[PDB]
Amino acid sequence: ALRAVWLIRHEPGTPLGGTVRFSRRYPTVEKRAKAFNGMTYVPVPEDGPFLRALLFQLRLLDDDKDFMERRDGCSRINKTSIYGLSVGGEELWPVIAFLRDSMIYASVPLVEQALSPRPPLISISGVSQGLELLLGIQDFLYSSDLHTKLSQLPDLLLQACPLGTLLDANLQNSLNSINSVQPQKQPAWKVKAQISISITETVKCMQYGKQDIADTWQVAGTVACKCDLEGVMPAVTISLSLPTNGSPLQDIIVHPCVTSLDSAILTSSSSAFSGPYKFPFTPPLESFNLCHYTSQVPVPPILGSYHMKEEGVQLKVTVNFKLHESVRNNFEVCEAHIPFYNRITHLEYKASFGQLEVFREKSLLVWIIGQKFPKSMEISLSGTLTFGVKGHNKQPFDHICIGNTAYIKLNFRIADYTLTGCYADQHSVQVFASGKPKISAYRKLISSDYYIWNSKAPAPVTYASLLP
Amino acid sequence: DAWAQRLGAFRASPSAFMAGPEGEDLGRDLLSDLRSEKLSEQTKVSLLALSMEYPAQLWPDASAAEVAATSLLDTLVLLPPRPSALRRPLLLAATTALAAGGALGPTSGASCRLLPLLLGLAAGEQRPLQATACECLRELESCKPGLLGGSLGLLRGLLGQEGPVQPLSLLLALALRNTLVLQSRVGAGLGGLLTWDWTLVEPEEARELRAAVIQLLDTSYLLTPVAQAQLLWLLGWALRGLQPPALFKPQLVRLLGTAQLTLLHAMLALKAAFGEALFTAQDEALLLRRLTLAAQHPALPPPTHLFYLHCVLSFPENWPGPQLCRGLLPSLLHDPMALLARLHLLCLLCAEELPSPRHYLEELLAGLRQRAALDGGPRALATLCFQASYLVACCLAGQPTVLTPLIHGLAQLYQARPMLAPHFVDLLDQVDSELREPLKVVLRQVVVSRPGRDEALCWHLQMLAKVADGDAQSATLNFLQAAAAHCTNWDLQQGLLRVCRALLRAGVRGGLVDLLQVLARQLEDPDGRDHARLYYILLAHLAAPKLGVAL
Repeated sequence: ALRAVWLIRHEPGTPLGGTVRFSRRYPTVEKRAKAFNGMTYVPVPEDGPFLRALLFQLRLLDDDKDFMERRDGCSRINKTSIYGLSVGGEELWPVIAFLRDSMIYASVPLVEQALSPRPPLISISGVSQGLELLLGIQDFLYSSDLHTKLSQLPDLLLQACPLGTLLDANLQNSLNSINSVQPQKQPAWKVKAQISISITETVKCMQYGKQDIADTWQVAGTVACKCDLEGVMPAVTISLSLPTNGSPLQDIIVHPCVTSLDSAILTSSSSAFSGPYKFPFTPPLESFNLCHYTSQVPVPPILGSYHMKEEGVQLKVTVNFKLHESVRNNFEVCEAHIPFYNRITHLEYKASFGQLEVFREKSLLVWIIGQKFPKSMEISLSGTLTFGVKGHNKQPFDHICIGNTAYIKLNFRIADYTLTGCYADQHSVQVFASGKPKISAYRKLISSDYYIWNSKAPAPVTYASLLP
Repeated sequence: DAWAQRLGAFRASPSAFMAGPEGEDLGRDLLSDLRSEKLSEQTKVSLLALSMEYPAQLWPDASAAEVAATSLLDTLVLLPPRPSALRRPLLLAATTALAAGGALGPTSGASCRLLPLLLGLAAGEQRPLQATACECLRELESCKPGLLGGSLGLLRGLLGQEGPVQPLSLLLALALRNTLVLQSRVGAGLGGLLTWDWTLVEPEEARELRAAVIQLLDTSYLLTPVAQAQLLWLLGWALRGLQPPALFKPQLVRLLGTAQLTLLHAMLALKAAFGEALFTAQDEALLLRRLTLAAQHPALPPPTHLFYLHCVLSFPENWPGPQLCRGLLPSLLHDPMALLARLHLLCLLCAEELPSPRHYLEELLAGLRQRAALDGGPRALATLCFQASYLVACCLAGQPTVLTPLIHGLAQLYQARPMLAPHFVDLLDQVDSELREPLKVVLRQVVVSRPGRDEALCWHLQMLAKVADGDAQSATLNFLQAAAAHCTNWDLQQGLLRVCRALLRAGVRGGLVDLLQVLARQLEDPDGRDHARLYYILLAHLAAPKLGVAL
């Protein structure tokens, strides 16, 4: 049971910081707060003071202050996204917030006990409820329409949170139920079997390449499906055919609508069988994800290196790559961008393949390798980058790149070739119903974080990487 | 624009406009034109939405609230018999006014006319109206305990009949909890409640309640995750002391295979309330593993990660290994606010002291220091370093082996980056004495090591004031004497006498009769010189206690 909800778009530079698009207060819950809290009650302020305080605490409003001990103090540690606001000489508690793509989301829930000792957050249901509603709004607004989505929001959530208690957290469902008008226990989030499983395995790899230090790669994957079929209770559970060379499923977690996860999925953390993939679901009007899997394969797909001998102003980046044979030689965008944090005036380069176009800022020369690596599978750049006046703040200041330490930011992508081996199968359909599954499977590859870490310089290291 | 400009000044500030001259009759007008025909659909909708949103600002007194209740009820009954869009919002607005005005009660005509109406309507835009009425009834029952405990038999019988699953389910669950608590408080039980009373404001039951819980669980398959969480939370409240939980065991075990932010918290609070009755000795291990996994799983946003990172540390034990500590231990690939959620794990692991956890802690804190020393970065980096230092200091006051490197690193970090003066002052003002003293010594040594010709003097003097005592006299006096010539602005000229006042409070007597003298005689601003004169007089002419009582 919340007390109020917000959506404040992030507006840098504006003294107010933004323009509220949603401010609904439920006063039944405020009277309940009086009755429950008692002597520890602190009222909910108006929109203006709330915005000021929340932007102050979120460190999003004029962070140039030298030191504010109410925010930057060594004694006020925020290990969770449930902040505690201080409005009108009263410590408001608890207040939730998070930021993504310049869109803030907030709420103040209800606690059914006195606040004289701050109750542990492993007890207040309202924190979880506020967070989940805010996440649902975030998914709805920026799903994929500039203002027709933000205009209908006040008429949207009222159908979902009328009087301080939520009903459904999917705002698309509020839109479906409001714009468009169930004698059985049909799920409360639902208003020719075709399924569009868009698997996506992003290969992030701090490859490093030392002796004791392990080469750190891990692939983040997901499955987005939908049993968007007619009937009463159609059954379509799809099978993904990882080969014998491929490993079983790894790092499985599921959707809120999903039924459960197998005891192996609980065990196999960071049955071990390639089949039969029996994944219970509940046919949604949403897009059910029967699992999100981060599969492992021992073979890295791409290997790399980097030396930058700081011979004065000679950042000779003698790079050297290694395209494993398992990678198909057709890259949609293999832009091996090479940002130059903490440092091109004179591109005295020697490009083996593809142009090294210094960009107009002359700060980071994004060497576009282009589409395919040479037959030598190696680029190089012995560029006498005679940089001019030393840029100390103009250049992109990245702290994970200091001195001779850096790595090439390869923003490389690939269509329908990832590092896992996903292959959805349809001929093995077993179900207690009948139908024709139109399983439009797919895949992809993205550079989540592919830093070919310079082995001629120190690199940040995780825990198990140094562990033998 | 009849009412748009009218509501603009109110939704700009409710309490400000309602305290103005025009807001005295605002509620009067709004109640008046409720049954009117000159107001279009949109104006009525907007006015009724405001009547929803702020029932506390226009009808404060109980009598006014009752009058508004009867007026709204009248205009709701007297509506034209054509399909329109004022049916549900009117009932909900009347419910809001009655509930938040405090005028609700069995001994009032307005409540006695509203409650049967909502009961009949919700009993069964028909479906949206029924849902809205059911929500209104449940909310009213929440306001006054037992207020809606009249038609429990009706819902029990008609569970398979018309009526949406979620509203009747939630209302039934809330009514069960409130009624059973009240009646058992009296000393009796349901007493046939399974088949509109107002007296609650002031064996077979086991089987009936078992039927109730199985029915609720069966109907909960349609419940959305958020409402499901609150249902299970309140049910775990109710049935902790008042049939085994093996009825709900399959559902709970299945739901723990998820990672949604609400079902996980429902499971966590269910185990933290029910305790160790249903939890196995090893099921706690699987739950801990999954919470730790979800604290760093890429497929989830940062908020879920940090929520479960806070949940794991304060995880509720049933009956009060290293690999789990290696699935969440901090790294430098962690965004600033997700490491401090993981620093306690490393302090716990390294307290009882694979590279040596002290070595990894040294490398991690060294990376944080190197980030902090980078001139030109944001303050988040320094804040990270100092919060991490505080957590380790409080957690590891008692092992000099890991603490000597920490003290040395902090001293070097101060030497590299003098702009971090306030952070150290706060840390010294918080940490316990076992760490307050050696760090004080080493940081004093660092600050007084330089001759005193730097441009960071305005940052040195703050630590000097925050640490000066009677241990190392001559070095401090020499450093301060050298720094006297490098103070041209009032800020440093006040930090310096802050140092002298700290010495004052410490009690040092000899030589200070010359350090304070030279400061008073050789500064720039008159105010600092007078400050020094006063403090020098206080030290020279006071006995030891009277200075603490008269200075």
